Amino acid sequence: RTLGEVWKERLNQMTKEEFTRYRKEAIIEVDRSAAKHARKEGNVTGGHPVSRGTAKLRWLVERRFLEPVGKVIDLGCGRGGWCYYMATQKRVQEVRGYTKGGPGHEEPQLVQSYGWNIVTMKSGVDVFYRPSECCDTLLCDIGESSSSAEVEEHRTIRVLEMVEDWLHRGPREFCVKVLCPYMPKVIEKMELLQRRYGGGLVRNPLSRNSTHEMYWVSRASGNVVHSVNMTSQVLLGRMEKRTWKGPQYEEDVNLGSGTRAV
Ligand SMILES: Nc1ncnc2c1ncn2[C@@H]1O[C@H](CSCC[C@H](N)C(=O)O)[C@@H](O)[C@H]1O
Repeated sequence: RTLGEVWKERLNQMTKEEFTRYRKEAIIEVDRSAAKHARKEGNVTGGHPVSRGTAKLRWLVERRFLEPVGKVIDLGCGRGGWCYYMATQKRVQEVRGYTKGGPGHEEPQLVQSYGWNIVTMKSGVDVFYRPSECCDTLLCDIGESSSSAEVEEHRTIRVLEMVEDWLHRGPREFCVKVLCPYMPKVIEKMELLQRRYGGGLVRNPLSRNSTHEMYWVSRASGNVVHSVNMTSQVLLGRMEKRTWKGPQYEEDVNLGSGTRAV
């Protein structure tokens, strides 16, 4: 049994109240309050991000785990927090996103933060059937969670196979969400995917403890197994913390407004 597995066995035996407590413990969280009430007054020029997403992506680019350049393609962009954010990046001159859409899933939200003009979001597109395009930096935040790990291991290997095909950039940029990185199939796939496209797994501190996801980013490295086991330790440790502090709230990002020339 991998340490990630005991982590799932444990998680699933918790209660609603202990569950809801565990997930947001000691993690970093942004204050959505402002954006929430900006949406109501129909304020699409406040510079407010459309989701908790953008903030997650920023934390990553800001540590230099990647450097978004040229045409940007986003897989499963939902509201568009990764797209609106990229449109505020120096070397990015076009953002394109694709999402499921339809009942149950989100629909891209059209706002006017800094650079919106450069982004095009198309909904009603199931990425697992869509043939590949050319992009300088690719992104993907897909991974439908389940109470079963065998199931996560699959939905992941699928995504990974869906990604490797879009991977025909050059010494390019990418950030891809890995739903279940602890099951052997995903570790064998990663190990190999690493040998071809470099990069590495990264646990994003903005994630909730109720998920073992990690981000394979082009500008990172490190023995995969090692990378995923360290995290498991963390998630396992946050369950037995005698003293419980809630989540730490950092300020939510502000993209600005207006358009970017030409
Ligand atoms: N096959 C598929 N194709 C496209 N999007 C998919 C998909 N399966 C799941 N998704 C999408 O996965 C998204 C994960 S949420 C990602 C949120 C995004 N970074 C933001 O900032 O808003 C959901 O919005 C869902 O619609």
